[PDB]
Amino acid sequence: KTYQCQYCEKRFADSSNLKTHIKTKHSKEK
Ligand SMILES: [Zn+2]
Repeated sequence: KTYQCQYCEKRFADSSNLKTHIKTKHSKEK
């Protein structure tokens, strides 16, 4: 129905939001 992350516990509304999320919060801890 919805998509979620596997690194942290955040949710997204499409697999587009998620696609960016990762290099926002999981950008090599920087
Ligand atoms: Zn995450």
